[PDB]
Amino acid sequence: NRDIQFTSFNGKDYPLCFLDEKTPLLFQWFERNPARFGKNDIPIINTEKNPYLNNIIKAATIEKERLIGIFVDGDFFPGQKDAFSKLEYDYENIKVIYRNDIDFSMYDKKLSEIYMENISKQESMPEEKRDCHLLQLLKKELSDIQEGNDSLIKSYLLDKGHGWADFYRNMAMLKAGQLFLEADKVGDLSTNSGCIYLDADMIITEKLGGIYIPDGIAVHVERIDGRASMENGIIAVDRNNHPALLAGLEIMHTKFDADPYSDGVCNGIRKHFNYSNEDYNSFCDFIEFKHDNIIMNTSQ
Repeated sequence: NRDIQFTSFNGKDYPLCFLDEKTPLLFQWFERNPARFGKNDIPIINTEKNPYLNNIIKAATIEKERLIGIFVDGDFFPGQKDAFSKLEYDYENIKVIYRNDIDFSMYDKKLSEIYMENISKQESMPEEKRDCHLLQLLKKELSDIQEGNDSLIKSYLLDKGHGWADFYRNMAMLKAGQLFLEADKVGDLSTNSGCIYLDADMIITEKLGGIYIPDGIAVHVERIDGRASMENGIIAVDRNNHPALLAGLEIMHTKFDADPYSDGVCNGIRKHFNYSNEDYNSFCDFIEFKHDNIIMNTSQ
Protein backbone atom coordinates (compact mmCIF):
# COMPACT_ATOMS: atom_id res chain seq x y z
CA ASN A 1 0.00 0.00 0.00
CA ARG A 2 1.03 3.68 0.29
CA ASP A 3 3.96 3.46 2.71
CA ILE A 4 7.11 1.34 2.51
CA GLN A 5 7.86 -0.46 5.83
CA PHE A 6 11.23 -1.61 7.19
CA THR A 7 12.80 -4.40 9.21
CA SER A 8 16.29 -4.52 10.79
CA PHE A 9 18.98 -7.14 10.46
CA ASN A 10 22.30 -6.49 12.14
CA GLY A 11 21.10 -2.92 12.92
CA LYS A 12 20.70 -1.97 9.19
CA ASP A 13 17.09 -1.20 8.12
CA TYR A 14 15.84 -2.81 4.84
CA PRO A 15 12.76 -1.98 2.78
CA LEU A 16 9.91 -4.52 3.01
CA CYS A 17 8.26 -4.86 -0.41
CA PHE A 18 4.73 -6.10 -0.69
CA LEU A 19 3.72 -9.12 -2.84
CA ASP A 20 0.03 -8.42 -3.57
CA GLU A 21 -2.71 -11.11 -3.84
CA LYS A 22 -2.19 -11.27 -7.68
CA THR A 23 1.54 -12.26 -7.41
CA PRO A 24 1.92 -15.44 -9.54
CA LEU A 25 2.78 -18.83 -8.07
CA LEU A 26 5.27 -21.19 -9.75
CA PHE A 27 5.39 -24.99 -9.20
CA GLN A 28 7.94 -27.22 -10.99
CA TRP A 29 7.80 -30.78 -12.36
CA PHE A 30 11.04 -32.07 -14.02
CA GLU A 31 10.35 -35.72 -14.81
CA ARG A 32 12.94 -38.36 -15.50
CA ASN A 33 10.61 -41.23 -16.17
CA PRO A 34 7.58 -40.06 -18.10
CA ALA A 35 7.10 -43.73 -19.07
CA ARG A 36 5.81 -44.33 -15.48
CA PHE A 37 2.57 -42.42 -16.30
CA GLY A 38 -0.32 -43.52 -18.54
CA LYS A 39 0.29 -42.31 -22.13
CA ASN A 40 -2.54 -39.70 -21.91
CA ASP A 41 -2.26 -38.89 -18.17
CA ILE A 42 -0.95 -35.70 -16.56
CA PRO A 43 2.64 -36.78 -15.92
CA ILE A 44 2.90 -35.58 -12.31
CA ILE A 45 2.82 -37.91 -9.33
CA ASN A 46 -0.63 -37.82 -7.72
CA THR A 47 -1.07 -40.46 -4.97
CA GLU A 48 -2.64 -40.29 -1.45
CA LYS A 49 0.84 -39.98 0.24
CA ASN A 50 2.19 -37.77 -2.63
CA PRO A 51 -0.78 -35.73 -3.95
CA TYR A 52 1.38 -33.18 -5.86
CA LEU A 53 -1.00 -32.47 -8.78
CA ASN A 54 -3.88 -32.19 -6.24
CA ASN A 55 -1.71 -29.68 -4.23
CA ILE A 56 -1.25 -27.63 -7.46
CA ILE A 57 -4.99 -27.81 -8.37
CA LYS A 58 -5.85 -26.78 -4.74
CA ALA A 59 -3.62 -23.66 -4.93
CA ALA A 60 -5.23 -22.77 -8.32
CA THR A 61 -8.77 -23.35 -6.93
CA ILE A 62 -8.00 -21.26 -3.76
CA GLU A 63 -6.08 -18.44 -5.52
CA LYS A 64 -8.52 -17.77 -8.41
CA GLU A 65 -6.95 -14.36 -9.13
CA ARG A 66 -3.35 -15.60 -9.35
CA LEU A 67 -1.56 -17.12 -12.31
CA ILE A 68 -0.32 -20.65 -11.36
CA GLY A 69 2.73 -21.80 -13.37
CA ILE A 70 3.85 -25.42 -13.81
CA PHE A 71 7.47 -25.26 -15.09
CA VAL A 72 8.04 -28.71 -16.64
CA ASP A 73 10.85 -30.61 -18.39
CA GLY A 74 11.51 -34.23 -19.44
CA ASP A 75 10.77 -36.35 -22.55
CA PHE A 76 6.92 -36.42 -22.12
CA PHE A 77 4.84 -38.64 -24.46
CA PRO A 78 2.74 -36.53 -26.88
CA GLY A 79 -0.52 -37.68 -25.18
CA GLN A 80 0.86 -36.43 -21.79
CA LYS A 81 1.42 -32.95 -23.36
CA ASP A 82 -2.23 -33.32 -24.54
CA ALA A 83 -3.22 -34.03 -20.87
CA PHE A 84 -1.29 -30.83 -19.84
CA SER A 85 -3.18 -28.79 -22.50
CA LYS A 86 -6.47 -30.15 -21.09
CA LEU A 87 -5.42 -29.07 -17.55
CA GLU A 88 -4.84 -25.50 -18.86
CA TYR A 89 -8.30 -25.63 -20.52
CA ASP A 90 -10.01 -27.02 -17.35
CA TYR A 91 -8.30 -24.49 -14.97
CA GLU A 92 -7.81 -21.18 -16.80
CA ASN A 93 -5.30 -19.81 -14.24
CA ILE A 94 -3.01 -22.91 -14.57
CA LYS A 95 -0.29 -22.26 -17.18
CA VAL A 96 2.08 -25.09 -18.27
CA ILE A 97 5.54 -23.77 -19.31
CA TYR A 98 8.03 -26.15 -21.00
CA ARG A 99 11.71 -25.41 -20.23
CA ASN A 100 12.30 -26.13 -23.94
CA ASP A 101 10.13 -23.08 -24.90
CA ILE A 102 12.20 -20.62 -22.77
CA ASP A 103 15.51 -19.00 -23.74
CA PHE A 104 18.00 -19.13 -20.79
CA SER A 105 21.06 -17.90 -22.87
CA MET A 106 21.22 -14.51 -21.03
CA TYR A 107 22.40 -16.48 -17.94
CA ASP A 108 24.88 -18.83 -19.70
CA LYS A 109 28.66 -19.18 -19.39
CA LYS A 110 31.13 -21.35 -21.33
CA LEU A 111 32.35 -24.38 -19.29
CA SER A 112 35.86 -23.54 -20.73
CA GLU A 113 35.66 -20.07 -19.07
CA ILE A 114 34.65 -21.46 -15.60
CA TYR A 115 37.27 -24.26 -15.82
CA MET A 116 40.12 -21.90 -16.87
CA GLU A 117 39.31 -19.15 -14.28
CA ASN A 118 39.32 -21.93 -11.60
CA ILE A 119 42.64 -23.35 -12.89
CA SER A 120 44.14 -19.79 -12.90
CA LYS A 121 42.58 -19.23 -9.43
CA GLN A 122 44.30 -22.39 -8.06
CA GLU A 123 47.47 -22.54 -10.22
CA SER A 124 48.14 -18.98 -9.05
CA MET A 125 47.15 -20.00 -5.47
CA PRO A 126 50.01 -18.82 -3.24
CA GLU A 127 51.30 -22.09 -1.78
CA GLU A 128 50.28 -25.72 -2.15
CA LYS A 129 46.90 -24.91 -0.61
CA ARG A 130 45.76 -26.21 -4.00
CA ASP A 131 43.22 -29.00 -4.28
CA CYS A 132 45.62 -31.26 -6.31
CA HIS A 133 42.65 -33.35 -7.61
CA LEU A 134 40.31 -30.41 -8.49
CA LEU A 135 43.25 -28.85 -10.45
CA GLN A 136 43.79 -32.23 -12.20
CA LEU A 137 40.07 -32.87 -12.97
CA LEU A 138 39.56 -29.25 -14.22
CA LYS A 139 42.38 -29.57 -16.80
CA LYS A 140 40.95 -32.89 -18.17
CA GLU A 141 37.33 -31.61 -18.27
CA LEU A 142 38.62 -28.48 -20.08
CA SER A 143 39.96 -30.93 -22.72
CA ASP A 144 36.83 -33.12 -23.23
CA ILE A 145 34.56 -30.22 -24.38
CA GLN A 146 32.36 -30.94 -27.46
CA GLU A 147 31.63 -28.14 -30.02
CA GLY A 148 27.99 -27.36 -29.05
CA ASN A 149 28.46 -28.58 -25.44
CA ASP A 150 30.52 -25.69 -23.94
CA SER A 151 27.41 -24.48 -22.02
CA LEU A 152 26.82 -24.33 -18.22
CA ILE A 153 23.05 -24.51 -18.97
CA LYS A 154 23.33 -27.56 -21.30
CA SER A 155 25.57 -29.35 -18.69
CA TYR A 156 22.70 -29.16 -16.13
CA LEU A 157 20.39 -30.87 -18.72
CA LEU A 158 22.67 -33.96 -18.17
CA ASP A 159 22.82 -33.51 -14.35
CA LYS A 160 22.00 -36.92 -12.75
CA GLY A 161 20.53 -35.55 -9.46
CA HIS A 162 18.50 -32.60 -8.04
CA GLY A 163 20.77 -30.08 -9.92
CA TRP A 164 18.72 -30.37 -13.17
CA ALA A 165 15.51 -29.03 -11.49
CA ASP A 166 17.20 -26.61 -9.00
CA PHE A 167 19.45 -24.77 -11.52
CA TYR A 168 16.56 -24.22 -13.98
CA ARG A 169 14.25 -23.21 -11.08
CA ASN A 170 16.77 -20.47 -10.08
CA MET A 171 16.73 -19.13 -13.68
CA ALA A 172 12.92 -19.46 -13.93
CA MET A 173 12.96 -17.37 -10.71
CA LEU A 174 15.47 -14.88 -12.24
CA LYS A 175 12.73 -14.46 -14.93
CA ALA A 176 9.96 -14.46 -12.25
CA GLY A 177 6.70 -12.86 -13.61
CA GLN A 178 8.43 -12.38 -17.00
CA LEU A 179 8.39 -16.23 -17.29
CA PHE A 180 4.58 -16.03 -18.00
CA LEU A 181 5.17 -13.13 -20.45
CA GLU A 182 7.93 -15.11 -22.20
CA ALA A 183 5.66 -18.21 -22.56
CA ASP A 184 2.64 -16.09 -23.82
CA LYS A 185 0.62 -17.37 -20.82
CA VAL A 186 -0.61 -14.01 -19.42
CA GLY A 187 -4.35 -13.15 -19.39
CA ASP A 188 0.51 -8.54 -15.45
CA LEU A 189 3.00 -5.61 -15.29
CA SER A 190 6.33 -4.11 -16.49
CA THR A 191 6.96 -3.33 -12.82
CA ASN A 192 4.95 -5.99 -10.88
CA SER A 193 7.18 -8.89 -12.05
CA GLY A 194 7.30 -10.79 -8.72
CA CYS A 195 6.69 -14.54 -8.32
CA ILE A 196 6.47 -17.10 -5.46
CA TYR A 197 8.09 -20.52 -6.13
CA LEU A 198 6.44 -23.41 -4.20
CA ASP A 199 7.49 -27.09 -4.10
CA ALA A 200 4.55 -29.35 -5.08
CA ASP A 201 4.34 -30.84 -1.51
CA MET A 202 3.31 -27.39 -0.12
CA ILE A 203 -0.51 -27.12 0.41
CA ILE A 204 -2.27 -23.76 0.47
CA THR A 205 -5.08 -24.37 3.03
CA GLU A 206 -6.69 -20.94 2.37
CA LYS A 207 -6.04 -17.55 0.75
CA LEU A 208 -2.46 -16.26 1.08
CA GLY A 209 -3.22 -12.54 1.34
CA GLY A 210 -0.56 -9.86 0.84
CA ILE A 211 3.00 -10.76 1.96
CA TYR A 212 5.97 -8.61 3.05
CA ILE A 213 9.45 -9.98 2.20
CA PRO A 214 12.72 -8.17 2.96
CA ASP A 215 14.54 -6.25 0.16
CA GLY A 216 12.29 -8.22 -2.21
CA ILE A 217 13.35 -11.84 -1.40
CA ALA A 218 12.40 -14.54 1.15
CA VAL A 219 12.95 -18.32 1.42
CA HIS A 220 11.54 -21.42 3.12
CA VAL A 221 13.03 -21.79 6.59
CA GLU A 222 12.71 -25.04 8.45
CA ARG A 223 13.15 -25.38 12.18
CA ILE A 224 13.90 -28.62 13.98
CA ASP A 225 14.43 -28.54 17.74
CA GLY A 226 15.23 -24.86 17.66
CA ARG A 227 17.74 -24.91 14.82
CA ALA A 228 16.81 -23.04 11.66
CA SER A 229 17.86 -23.77 8.06
CA MET A 230 17.05 -22.10 4.76
CA GLU A 231 15.27 -24.57 2.40
CA ASN A 232 14.45 -24.69 -1.37
CA GLY A 233 10.67 -25.29 -1.01
CA ILE A 234 9.66 -21.60 -1.10
CA ILE A 235 11.35 -18.71 -2.99
CA ALA A 236 9.51 -15.33 -3.14
CA VAL A 237 10.99 -12.52 -5.30
CA ASP A 238 9.96 -8.83 -5.71
CA ARG A 239 10.94 -8.74 -9.35
CA ASN A 240 12.91 -10.26 -12.23
CA ASN A 241 16.73 -10.50 -11.98
CA HIS A 242 16.48 -9.93 -8.20
CA PRO A 243 20.06 -9.10 -7.06
CA ALA A 244 20.23 -12.02 -4.52
CA LEU A 245 19.56 -14.63 -7.26
CA LEU A 246 22.06 -12.82 -9.53
CA ALA A 247 24.61 -13.02 -6.67
CA GLY A 248 23.68 -16.76 -6.58
CA LEU A 249 24.10 -16.98 -10.39
CA GLU A 250 27.47 -15.17 -10.06
CA ILE A 251 28.71 -17.95 -7.69
CA MET A 252 27.36 -20.58 -10.16
CA HIS A 253 29.46 -18.77 -12.86
CA THR A 254 32.71 -18.70 -10.75
CA LYS A 255 32.76 -21.65 -8.24
CA PHE A 256 33.36 -24.90 -10.22
CA ASP A 257 30.78 -27.59 -9.29
CA ALA A 258 28.85 -24.93 -7.29
CA ASP A 259 25.66 -26.34 -5.71
CA PRO A 260 22.61 -24.69 -7.35
CA TYR A 261 20.75 -24.91 -3.99
CA SER A 262 23.39 -23.88 -1.38
CA ASP A 263 25.37 -21.57 -3.75
CA GLY A 264 22.66 -20.52 -6.28
CA VAL A 265 20.13 -19.51 -3.56
CA CYS A 266 21.48 -19.61 0.06
CA ASN A 267 25.04 -18.26 -0.53
CA GLY A 268 23.63 -15.72 -3.06
CA ILE A 269 21.07 -14.40 -0.57
CA ARG A 270 23.89 -14.39 2.07
CA LYS A 271 26.17 -12.24 -0.13
CA HIS A 272 23.31 -9.86 -1.06
CA PHE A 273 22.79 -9.10 2.68
CA ASN A 274 26.54 -9.32 3.47
CA TYR A 275 26.12 -11.87 6.26
CA SER A 276 29.04 -13.60 8.00
CA ASN A 277 29.95 -14.58 12.46
CA GLU A 278 26.38 -13.54 13.22
CA ASP A 279 23.59 -16.01 14.07
CA TYR A 280 22.39 -18.19 11.17
CA ASN A 281 19.22 -18.49 13.29
CA SER A 282 18.55 -14.70 13.55
CA PHE A 283 19.28 -14.37 9.77
CA CYS A 284 16.87 -17.32 9.10
CA ASP A 285 13.96 -15.54 10.97
CA PHE A 286 14.81 -12.43 8.90
CA ILE A 287 14.87 -14.10 5.41
CA GLU A 288 12.01 -16.59 6.24
CA PHE A 289 8.95 -16.51 3.94
CA LYS A 290 5.98 -15.73 6.26
CA HIS A 291 2.73 -17.47 5.16
CA ASP A 292 1.17 -19.76 7.86
CA ASN A 293 -1.13 -20.99 5.02
CA ILE A 294 1.32 -23.49 3.40
CA ILE A 295 1.63 -26.92 5.13
CA MET A 296 3.24 -30.10 3.69
CA ASN A 297 1.53 -33.50 3.03
CA THR A 298 3.14 -34.77 6.28
CA SER A 299 0.96 -32.80 8.76
CA GLN A 300 -2.23 -33.59 10.79
